[PDB]
Amino acid sequence: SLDHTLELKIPFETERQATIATKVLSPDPILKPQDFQVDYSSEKNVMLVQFRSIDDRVLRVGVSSIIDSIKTIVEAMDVLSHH
Amino acid sequence: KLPVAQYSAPDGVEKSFAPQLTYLGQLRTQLTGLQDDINEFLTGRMELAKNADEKRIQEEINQL
Repeated sequence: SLDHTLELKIPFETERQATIATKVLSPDPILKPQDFQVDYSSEKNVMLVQFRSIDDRVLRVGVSSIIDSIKTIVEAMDVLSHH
Repeated sequence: KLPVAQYSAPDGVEKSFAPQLTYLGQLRTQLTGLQDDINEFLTGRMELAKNADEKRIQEEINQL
């Protein structure tokens, strides 16, 4: 059962930003679907990412990698937002 | 408001995380803050779980 759970709520400046980030995110984990699952979405300006996993080690590997993608986007919306 | 995370585990543990430069610039760092937090926290749990060989022993004999 996938009972090791972690949600990550990330605030952008606005709903559009949030929305676009989730489109762009497109994850694709190395981890088995049986062992690890992720759900992304956005509500207003917040991005919701919900992880579900077998145990803490799986969780750790999967969550860091995602966070990495996210940052990449925040980095990219940073440079664009300012020109 | 900042980025945040909230953790739950089947053994009754619940954990909450929470940590010029631009808004999103700051956001990006806070996220390495959190990424860290989370990575420390989970290894620490994996460590405590650790702290089997015998099990790997009984099988063998079984087959011998």
